[PDB]
Amino acid sequence: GPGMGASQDDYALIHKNILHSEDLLKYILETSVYPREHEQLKGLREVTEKHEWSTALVAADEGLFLSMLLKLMNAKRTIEIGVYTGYSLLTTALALPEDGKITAIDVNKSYFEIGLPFIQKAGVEHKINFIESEALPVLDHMLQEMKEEDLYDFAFVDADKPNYANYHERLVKLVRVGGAIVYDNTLWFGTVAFPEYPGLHPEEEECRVSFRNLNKLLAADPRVEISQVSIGDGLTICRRLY
Amino acid sequence: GPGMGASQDDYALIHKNILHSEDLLKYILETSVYPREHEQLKGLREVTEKHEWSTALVAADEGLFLSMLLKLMNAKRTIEIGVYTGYSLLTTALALPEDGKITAIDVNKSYFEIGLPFIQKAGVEHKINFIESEALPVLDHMLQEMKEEDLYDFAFVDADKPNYANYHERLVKLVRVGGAIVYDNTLWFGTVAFPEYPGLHPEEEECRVSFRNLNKLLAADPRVEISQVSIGDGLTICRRLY
Ligand SMILES: Nc1ncnc2c1ncn2[C@@H]1O[C@H](CSCC[C@H](N)C(=O)O)[C@@H](O)[C@H]1O
Ligand SMILES: Nc1ncnc2c1ncn2[C@@H]1O[C@H](CSCC[C@H](N)C(=O)O)[C@@H](O)[C@H]1O
Ligand SMILES: [Mg+2]
Ligand SMILES: [Mg+2]
Repeated sequence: GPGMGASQDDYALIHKNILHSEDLLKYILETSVYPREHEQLKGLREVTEKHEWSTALVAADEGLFLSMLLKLMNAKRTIEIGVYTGYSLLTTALALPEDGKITAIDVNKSYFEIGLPFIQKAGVEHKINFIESEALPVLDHMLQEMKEEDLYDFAFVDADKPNYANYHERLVKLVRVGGAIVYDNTLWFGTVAFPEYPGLHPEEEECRVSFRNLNKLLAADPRVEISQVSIGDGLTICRRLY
Repeated sequence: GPGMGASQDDYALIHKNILHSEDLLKYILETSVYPREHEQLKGLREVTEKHEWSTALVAADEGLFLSMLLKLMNAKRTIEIGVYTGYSLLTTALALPEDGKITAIDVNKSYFEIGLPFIQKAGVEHKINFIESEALPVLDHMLQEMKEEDLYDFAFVDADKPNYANYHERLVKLVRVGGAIVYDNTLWFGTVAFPEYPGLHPEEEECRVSFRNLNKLLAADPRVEISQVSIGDGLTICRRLY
C-alpha cells in the first residue's frame, strides 16, 4: 500500500551464497574476473552495488561466462529479458561482433539509464534496441511478425522469475534451432533443494516454488537439451532441438 | 619411486565440496542431470564410483555442461588429456557429430578398458583414437606434424594437475583460433582461495599451489580469453584469440 515501498532489506536471502565460502567467491572474482572485466563494466557494477536492488545484479563471474558462451557459439542476434542497470546487456554487447543486434526488454527504463552512459562510453550502444514494456506482450507481438531469418541465436532470461515458464513457451519459437536460452537464478539461493523453507519473503517463497516447478519442466522438455550450472545464483542453459 | 603412499585413501580433500550444501548438489543431480544422462554414462559412472580412484571422476553435472559447450560451438575434432574410465570421453563422443573425432590420451589404458564396454554399447567407439602415453610427448609430436587445417576445436585437460601450465603452452598452438581449452579442477576443493592450507597430502598441496599459479597465469595470458566456472571442482574455459 501507500508508504515508502519495497526494499531488498525486506528479503531473507540476499546474504546467501551457493558456494561454500565468501572467501572462495572473492578468490574467483579477484583472480579470474576483475582483471578481465571491461573498465565500463567495472564502473557500471560499482554504481549498481550502491543501488536499492543491487541483489538483482548478475554476478561478475557469471558475466564472463555468458560472454564466453556468446563468443564460442558465434552469436549475432540476441534477446535479453530483464535489463536492470545493464550489466549482462553491456557484457553481451561487448561480446557480440560489431554488427551484432540485441533486443533488450525491461519494464523500468530508469534502471537502464543508470548504465546507459557506460554502454555509450564502451562504444556499443548502436547494437541495442531497448524496449520499455512487460516482456510477455513484446514476445507475443514478435511471434506474429518474426520470420525465420530474424530468429535469435541466444536469449538471456533474468526478469520476473515466476514468469519463466511462460517466457519459455515463446522463446523456444523465437530462438533458432541449435540456439541457446539461458535462465538465470535457477538455484534461487539454494532454496530449491528444500520442499519447505522457513521465513522467506512472500515473493522469495513464490520464486522457490516457481523454480522447483521450472527445473522439473525443463528437465522433462523434449524440445531442448539442458545443462544446469552452479555459477552465480545458478543458471540453466537450454539448446533448442526442433 | 620410494616414498609415502599416495592412494585416494591417503588424501584429505576427497569428501570436501565447493558448494555449501550437499543437499543442493544432490538436488542438481536428481533434478537436472540423472534424467538427462545417457544410459551408458550412468553405467560407466556407477562402476567408476566403486573404483579405487573414484575421486578423479568428472562430476555428472559438469559432464552435461561440457556436452552443451561442444554442441553450441559445433565442435567436430577434439583432444582429451586424462581419460580414466572414460566419462568425459563418452560425454564428448556422444555430443560430437557422427563424423567427429577425438584424440584421447592417458598413461593407463587399463582404466579406459573399464569404461570401454559402455562406450561400445553407446555406438561411438569409432570416434575415439586412444593413445596410451604420457601426454607431453604426444603433444610435442603433434606440434611438429599438425597443419593449420587440422587444428582442434576443443581440448579438455583433466590429467596430472601440476603439468597443466606445460600442457597450455602446446594447446594454445594445437587448438584453432576461436577454439576452446577447458582445464578441469581449477578450484581444487576450494583450497586455492588461501595462501596456505593445513592438513593436505603432499600431492594435494602440490596441486593447490600449481592451481594458484595456473589461475594467475591464465588470467594474465593475452593469447586467450577466460571464464572460470564454479561447477564440479571448478573449471576454466579458455578461448584462443590468436
Ligand atoms: N514483466 C517484466 N517484463 C520485463 N522486465 C521485467 C518484468 N518484471 C521485472 N522486470 C525487470 O527485470 C529486471 C530483473 S534484474 C535483471 C538483472 C540484469 N540482467 C543484470 O545483468 O544485472 C528488473 O530490471 C525489472 O525491472
Ligand atoms: N602424464 C600423464 N599423461 C596422460 N595421462 C595422465 C598423466 N598422468 C596421469 N594421467 C591420467 O589422467 C587421468 C586423470 S582422471 C581423468 C578423469 C576423466 N576425464 C573423467 O571424465 O572422469 C588418469 O586416468 C591418469 O591415468
Ligand atoms: Mg539474475
Ligand atoms: Mg577432473
